[PDB]
Amino acid sequence: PTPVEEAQQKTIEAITKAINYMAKRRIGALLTIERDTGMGDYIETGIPLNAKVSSELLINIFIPNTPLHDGAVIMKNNEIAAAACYLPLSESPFISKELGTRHRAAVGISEVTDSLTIIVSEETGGVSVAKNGDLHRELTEEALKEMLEAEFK
Amino acid sequence: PTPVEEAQQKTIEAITKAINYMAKRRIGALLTIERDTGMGDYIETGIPLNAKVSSELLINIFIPNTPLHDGAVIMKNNEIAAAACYLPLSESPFISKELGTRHRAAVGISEVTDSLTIIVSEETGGVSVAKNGDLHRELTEEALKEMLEAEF
Ligand SMILES: O=C1CCc2ccccc2N1
Ligand SMILES: O=C1CCc2ccccc2N1
Ligand SMILES: [Mg+2]
Repeated sequence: PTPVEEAQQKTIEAITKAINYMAKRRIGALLTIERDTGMGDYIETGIPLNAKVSSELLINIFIPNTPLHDGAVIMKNNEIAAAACYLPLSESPFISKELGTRHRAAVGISEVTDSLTIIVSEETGGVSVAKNGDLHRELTEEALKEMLEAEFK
Repeated sequence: PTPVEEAQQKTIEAITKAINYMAKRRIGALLTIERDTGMGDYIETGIPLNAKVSSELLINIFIPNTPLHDGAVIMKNNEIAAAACYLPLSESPFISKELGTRHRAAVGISEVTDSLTIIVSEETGGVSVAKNGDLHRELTEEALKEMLEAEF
């Protein structure tokens, strides 16, 4: 592997480890990975971090009833750009009706960007991904990893 | 004021807001501010963040029973360099016997650096500072802010 490839895999591993912990504890989480469409306008609504990715920091951000847990983490250029960011709520009538604003925010940003958003449900610990206006629900660890690898390829 | 001075004031405001929040809730915390003696050896023992300072991130770091809460946060200027860092434990006999490892780690790093370390006690909520081998306990909000402003 090359340095860039090793860094991308390290980030994927850090994300999957954090998602796994939050799924087990049913910690709600919203993590958007910026791609070609710039999301500076949304990054600026949150608390600036520009931090190195780690599973530890991702977990610490989303602990319930803490300053940073409300809103989205947005990643950009292999860093955590900001936390507690606003994302637009989808008005799509085709999202499962049992899901709340976290999933609607993920779908909403995916309607106006090429980003990939990961959601952990606080009700079930289920893991889903929003891209292109669609929500892919009930993902296994292997399925999330495949989506992250496809996105970065 | 220069941009450097304004940035320093924002970082002091972030630190004091976080310390005040944690003291009221008995959230133990250990926060070392690097000065002219470089702390790279200790930064490298923790989880790298290299993050912009905010009161929110400082609070989130120290929440009990989380990955980042055990060990020291080390700050470099206006960044949180790393969390969950090792610091050496002082053997000074002038550390109150009831105090635990966070206070002994703070005095310990203060004996081999010119850093300023802030400690929040999870037992009492008391705020203390270690500097040059001495621990100063039970600081008021005003006293802590004045110490930080004097440190910059
Ligand atoms: O209030 C709280 C604090 C801690 C926590 C951890 C994991 C899931 C839910 C909670 N709720
Ligand atoms: O992406 C992921 C992360 C790990 C995980 C654990 C348990 C159920 C589903 C998942 N999916
Ligand atoms: Mg006194």
